[PDB]
Amino acid sequence: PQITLWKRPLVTIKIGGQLKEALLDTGADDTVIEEMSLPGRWKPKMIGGIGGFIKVRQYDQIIIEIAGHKAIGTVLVGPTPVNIIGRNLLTQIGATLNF
Amino acid sequence: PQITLWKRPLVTIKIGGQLKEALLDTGADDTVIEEMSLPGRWKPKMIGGIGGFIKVRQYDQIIIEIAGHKAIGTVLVGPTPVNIIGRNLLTQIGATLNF
Ligand SMILES: CC(C)CN(C[C@@H](O)[C@H](Cc1ccccc1)NC(=O)O[C@H]1CCOC1)S(=O)(=O)c1ccc(N)cc1
Ligand SMILES: [Cl-]
Ligand SMILES: [Cl-]
Ligand SMILES: [Cl-]
Ligand code: NA
Repeated sequence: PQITLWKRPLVTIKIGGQLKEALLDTGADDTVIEEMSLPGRWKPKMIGGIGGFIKVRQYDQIIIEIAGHKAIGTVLVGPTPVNIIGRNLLTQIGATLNF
Repeated sequence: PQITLWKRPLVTIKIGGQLKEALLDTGADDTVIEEMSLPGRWKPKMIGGIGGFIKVRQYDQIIIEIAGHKAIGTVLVGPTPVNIIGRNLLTQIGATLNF
């Protein structure tokens, strides 16, 4: 679709067999989701921005369906205020910002 | 333009006669720029980011150019990792997400 920016660009995602609402975020390097279980290995990471940093778990090679479009990549998991689809997965669904 | 997301969507902005680099950030409700001098009165605002809520200064009706596109709107000033062009100004310039 073409999504305007009058309101937050929220979509439904499917991750880890769960449905979640998430923000399509061109300002986020990497996808970060609220606490949930994911399979496989992980390693700790710190990410930061407005308000400072949080500690997350980095899981690689995770499949997320994003508004009906499947994509695989790294998913960070931790105490994010909002679920965020970042550039690492936006690229895979062919998302662009147009003006 | 059509901006892909393989790298950060950084553009040049012009504010206060000066060129600066800024990030086109669909996950940011608001535009926030690093400390600088802007004209007029300001009002307080709280904004939330990944690490928590912070206080910033809100300036209204500020002239700003974004990638050559003229805008006039609200600019926040405060402790910010990067200059952020958020949805208030992305909407002005006609930016949409597309996939
Ligand atoms: C600040 C940018 C440069 C980076 N962030 C993305 C931003 O879109 C961020 C997303 C968000 C929205 C609402 C609550 C919390 C976070 N919005 C944001 O702070 O909105 C403020 C600034 C003005 O308007 C309000 S991030 O969340 O720190 C981040 C960092 C690393 C990763 N991998 C993922 C996310
Ligand atoms: Cl990735
Ligand atoms: Cl591409
Ligand atoms: Cl505005
Ligand atoms: Na993995």
